[PDB]
Amino acid sequence: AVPTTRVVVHQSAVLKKDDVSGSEIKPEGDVARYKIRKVMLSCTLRMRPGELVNYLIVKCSSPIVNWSAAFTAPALMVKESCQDMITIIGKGKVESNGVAGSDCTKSFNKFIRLGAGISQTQHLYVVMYTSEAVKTVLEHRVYIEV
Amino acid sequence: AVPTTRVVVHQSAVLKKDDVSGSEIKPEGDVARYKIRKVMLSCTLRMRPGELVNYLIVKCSSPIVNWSAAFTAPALMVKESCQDMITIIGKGKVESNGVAGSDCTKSFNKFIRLGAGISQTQHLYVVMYTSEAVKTVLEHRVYIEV
Amino acid sequence: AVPTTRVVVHQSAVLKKDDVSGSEIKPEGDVARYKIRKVMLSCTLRMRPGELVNYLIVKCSSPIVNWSAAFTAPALMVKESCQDMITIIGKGKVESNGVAGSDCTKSFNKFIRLGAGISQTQHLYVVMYTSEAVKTVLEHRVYIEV
Amino acid sequence: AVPTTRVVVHQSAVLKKDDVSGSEIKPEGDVARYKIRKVMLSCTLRMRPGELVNYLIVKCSSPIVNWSAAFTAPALMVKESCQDMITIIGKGKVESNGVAGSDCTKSFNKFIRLGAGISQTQHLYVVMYTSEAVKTVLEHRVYIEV
Amino acid sequence: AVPTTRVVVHQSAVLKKDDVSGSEIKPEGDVARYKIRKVMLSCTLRMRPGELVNYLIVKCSSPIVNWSAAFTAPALMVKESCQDMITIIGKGKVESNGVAGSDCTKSFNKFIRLGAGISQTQHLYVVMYTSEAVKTVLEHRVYIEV
Amino acid sequence: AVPTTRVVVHQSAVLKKDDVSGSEIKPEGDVARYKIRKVMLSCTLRMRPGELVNYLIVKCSSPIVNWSAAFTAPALMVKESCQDMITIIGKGKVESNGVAGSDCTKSFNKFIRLGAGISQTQHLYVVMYTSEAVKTVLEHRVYIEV
Amino acid sequence: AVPTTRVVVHQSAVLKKDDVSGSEIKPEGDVARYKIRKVMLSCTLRMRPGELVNYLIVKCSSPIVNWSAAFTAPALMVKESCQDMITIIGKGKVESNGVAGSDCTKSFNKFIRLGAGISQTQHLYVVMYTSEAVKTVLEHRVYIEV
Amino acid sequence: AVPTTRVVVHQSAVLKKDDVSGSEIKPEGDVARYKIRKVMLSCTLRMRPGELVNYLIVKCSSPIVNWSAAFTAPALMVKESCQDMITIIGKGKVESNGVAGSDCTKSFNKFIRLGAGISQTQHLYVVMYTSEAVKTVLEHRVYIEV
Repeated sequence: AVPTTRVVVHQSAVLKKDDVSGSEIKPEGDVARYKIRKVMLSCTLRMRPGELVNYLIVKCSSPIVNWSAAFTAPALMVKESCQDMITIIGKGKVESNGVAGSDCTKSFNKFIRLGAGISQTQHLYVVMYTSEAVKTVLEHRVYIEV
Repeated sequence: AVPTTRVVVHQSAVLKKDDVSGSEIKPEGDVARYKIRKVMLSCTLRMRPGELVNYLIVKCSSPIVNWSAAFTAPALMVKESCQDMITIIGKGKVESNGVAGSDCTKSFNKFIRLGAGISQTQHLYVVMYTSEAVKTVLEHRVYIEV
Repeated sequence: AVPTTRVVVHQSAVLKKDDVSGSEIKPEGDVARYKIRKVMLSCTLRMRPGELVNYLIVKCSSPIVNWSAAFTAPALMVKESCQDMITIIGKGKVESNGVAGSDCTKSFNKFIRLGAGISQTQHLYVVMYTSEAVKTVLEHRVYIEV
Repeated sequence: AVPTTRVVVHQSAVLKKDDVSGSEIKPEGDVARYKIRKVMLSCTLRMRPGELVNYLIVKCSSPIVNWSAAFTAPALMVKESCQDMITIIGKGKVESNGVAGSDCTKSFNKFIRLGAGISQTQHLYVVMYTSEAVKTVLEHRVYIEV
Repeated sequence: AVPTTRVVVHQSAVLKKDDVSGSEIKPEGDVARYKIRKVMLSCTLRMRPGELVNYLIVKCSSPIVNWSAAFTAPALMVKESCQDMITIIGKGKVESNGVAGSDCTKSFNKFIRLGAGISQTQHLYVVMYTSEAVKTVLEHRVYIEV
Repeated sequence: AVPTTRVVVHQSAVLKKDDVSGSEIKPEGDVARYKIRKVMLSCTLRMRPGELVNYLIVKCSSPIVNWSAAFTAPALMVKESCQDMITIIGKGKVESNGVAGSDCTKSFNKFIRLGAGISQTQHLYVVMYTSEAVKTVLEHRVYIEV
Repeated sequence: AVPTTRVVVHQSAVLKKDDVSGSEIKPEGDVARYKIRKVMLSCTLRMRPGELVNYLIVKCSSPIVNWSAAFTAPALMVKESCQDMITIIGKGKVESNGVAGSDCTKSFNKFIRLGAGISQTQHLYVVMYTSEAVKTVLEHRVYIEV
Repeated sequence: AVPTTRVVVHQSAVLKKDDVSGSEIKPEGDVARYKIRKVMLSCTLRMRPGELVNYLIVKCSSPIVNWSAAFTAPALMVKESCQDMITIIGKGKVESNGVAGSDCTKSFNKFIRLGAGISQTQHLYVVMYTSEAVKTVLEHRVYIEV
């Protein structure tokens, strides 16, 4: 009975080799006071044809500026300093099984069902460690309550 | 007890690189007044060996002319302008893990079970975002009630 | 328990003889992300004293630009092209039983109870076919959930 | 579960003073093999401002050519020759309470719910006795099963 | 299981200003020995545009010749001399809200359901007091058991 | 509740002595997408007054061109090559007990009740082996669901 | 308790680019009067390293000579002419994700459990559309009742 | 109710071709007296694009120095000398389906749920047999009770 709206926000990010990098998935700012219930994210990263992109999808309050200081580099393990600060709700890994120099274009889709919502003060993040310079076009349809 | 007929319509489409492009799946026009209950679509796209084809299968009334204005480009997210206009019932993604310059020929099959039918005034669409020029030969066996 | 607000929007329209003409009833734009639950519309059309105003109140997604291409002229029948596109929830007819040249001022009121709401992506319309140039002052108190 | 379609057919008829005149309400001929379940007819007759239009809505097989030989003139009574031939399912009367010489434009609407359908071999008729030359624009949305 | 027949008898009567005037509704005489169960009468009186026609529908044995001596003039009250002689089963009133000198044509319809029949020895009457010279075309479909 | 239609198709066939000959019973082609539920066939063969006409009524998919290669000559036995291809649902035999040279005119009627319908892709056949040149006028009222 | 025998029949077929081609899976002919209950087929097609082999496994009576006239080319959709003639019981698709010019050797295995058997008059087919010249070595262990 | 802590320890190991090599997964030594309940390990081995890494995850007391003397070389089978000494709780295999000389970077993730804990005297090991020189960056989030 709550008035739901499924808004779509995209986020383009060209990121370097070992950069653990996170993007907040949230409505476009013109909707404040929301409450994210479901997220359908589909990030289609163009990447080098031998490497991998290990992604995590984490609910946390207190928005994280530095990413390497909260997630470990070669695969996204939540460090114990931000252990209970950061709650993992999504995982995954996109490996490029392609050719020598023809860069692949692989996508991960994930339909996260957030239990008891994520408000505008909390932050739903998608963080990723790649192994080459990738060209993520990460967009997401959030299912907010406003 | 309703008189069912499983008709087969094919649709060839050579489409360019970032073209979000949709085809209506429907009987051949000689059958008006139908009611699509099940669709078995099998699109065998010949495509470049590094790219992907992200497809959506959407039930909507009010036939969509412009596709980029209703679905986002790099993966098919239903924009909030056409949010409740367009109902997603099928998803998927076909990635080309092949060679440098030998173009692959990959197919997606999908047996959509449409709840409470899709009449001739509604429109069942299959829309797809590719990442290179693909040669889709999308055909489909619909299971109409006439 | 949902925070309700009853906002009032007016819409003045002087429309010609056989013009099937529709106005969207919606909040004033400063409230996006609403959900219309009840509408009390009261349109007081000043009209010529021999004619009639046949009105329909229709819930539809996909906002209709051309009105004659979706509703028939002499009384508002939903054409079969937009058959399941357009859902009728209100009807009525205001006839002018007056004098030779003294133009009457007659009003229709309608308290539509919209089942399961009408969001900001759907469009609640009031469409009307008149038979002379009328001077509708159609205002409406919507009962949105924001 | 039967595939329903709501088609709209209009019928313009300018008819003279005491002409008992009937129009078959049926789909447009391009749909044969139908089965009419519901009819929403709305006839907006422009008429002289002192007279009346007494209409009947009758289900009958065996399509009636001569109308005065089956219905009585000053109000539509089914004559005993066609007594069980013709089944009344709708009645009504539109009186013009207007001015001396300013012709009114009055409409009757009727949502007939036909029990157990009306097939294409039966004929649903709307017959009317007027008392002046009227300009009926009788249209109707039938709810056929094909 | 009784053999029913719905016969139609019309009765034209041009009657003067304050004439309380009654017509027997009955089959055409070629059917004796009937038993009237239902009557659908529809009298379309053309009348002067300021006056009224107050009608009563009365079951009585002993056919009434003089009408003013059994019903009062300005509205049809059954006088106490013929109090239990005359049983009222239908009432009504047709008022002419029209113009100065353009005579209206207004009709009353009444579907009387006679309890336990009216035989050919009883008399079902429709009596009316007008207030100007009217041009009643009173016809009726009776539902006799023969 | 399915819209039924009882259409009548006739088929004239003058066939020779030992010709096992079959006619498809089906609607006239203007109705595609049907579903035959009941068939009332009545074939009135004029025949020589000493011979017999042994007929079979068979439901089969895959329309049979050659008849002797599926049914045996002197009485219609379904050969084992088309054993499960052809399902017998009607039998019979019309013998001519007449005169030396006065050719009789004998008819067989059969009201086949097809279980779970026969669609337009299946074929209901009536096949017959005669013993002289007969003049069959085989007509049939099918009871299709369209 | 029925005497079962699991016989093995192989079928070598080198077939061209867009050839929809079908092989009957059946015992070797020395066993007539069988009843196929289970089939374990394993076809190891050597094929070009970019293409696909879309196969269908279909139970039908009336053995099909022409394959393109019953199945559509780019993916095996059963055409509506042979709609109820041909019953699909197995599907699948073998894609070659290999190298430029080193031809792969990929196999599909399928253990079809045929409900209520397939006799020697019916025909169990495996039909396949390839996209290059393939070298199928399709063999199958059928589980007949004789 | 036991005080849980999820600590993250990484272990980099560049290991040669047929080296069965094991790493103890354990907290960093500053936490003694722990009790490992859950382990989320994610090892992202960069490896040659034709080979495989077969890994085992084994709970054992008595820390193993020599690895080839407890696990067999070409796939990790627990030898019968250390049969009940070593308890397997995790398995898996990472194959490199890539290119000629472009080394892939593939990861295995495993969320081991250790029944009744693993204390600091026991040793949870992850052992792996590769087939080329790999560059494992094996890190792990253990879920200890201190």
